[PDB]
Amino acid sequence: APYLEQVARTLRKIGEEINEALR
Amino acid sequence: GSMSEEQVAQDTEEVFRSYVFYRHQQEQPADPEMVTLPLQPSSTMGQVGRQLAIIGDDINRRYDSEFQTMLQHLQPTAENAYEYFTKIATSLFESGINWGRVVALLGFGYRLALHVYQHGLTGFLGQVTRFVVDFMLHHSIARWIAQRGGWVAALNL
Repeated sequence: APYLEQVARTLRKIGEEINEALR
Repeated sequence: GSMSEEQVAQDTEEVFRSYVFYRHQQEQPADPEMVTLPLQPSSTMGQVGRQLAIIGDDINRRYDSEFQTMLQHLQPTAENAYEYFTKIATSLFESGINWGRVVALLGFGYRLALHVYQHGLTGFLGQVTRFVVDFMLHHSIARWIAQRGGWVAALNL
């Protein structure tokens, strides 16, 4: 439970950073 | 018309497997399956996977300690990996699809497969590959990708 949503939050943060790097 | 979602699913298998291989090498146990790719690594999708692993290197290294800690608590194994993968990926995409999130999913697949191998003693890369491909298929990501000209789009934003 709690760890799954924290992994998802971390991946969302990574996603935002990757979006910036790709642009 | 656009390329098919089926074509994108095939392409995704190549991008993911290439990404895993090249990501492991730049982070330099490798699961031996990682040196088996669907197609030659110099293929178009092989090159995209390689470039995406390169582009992400610095960002990934910045989240390593955090992610390692979180996976140590979750203890993914072959027995829970589909549940954990499904729940995490659904949460990643709840707000919508974008390229950064699609590439982040490849990174999650990498980390999940490597953890189940290194810590769970189980080679699970073919299974994680299917999770990634099938999730994209069933959550409209393959279609979203196809309508933007396929995976090459990610390198041309």
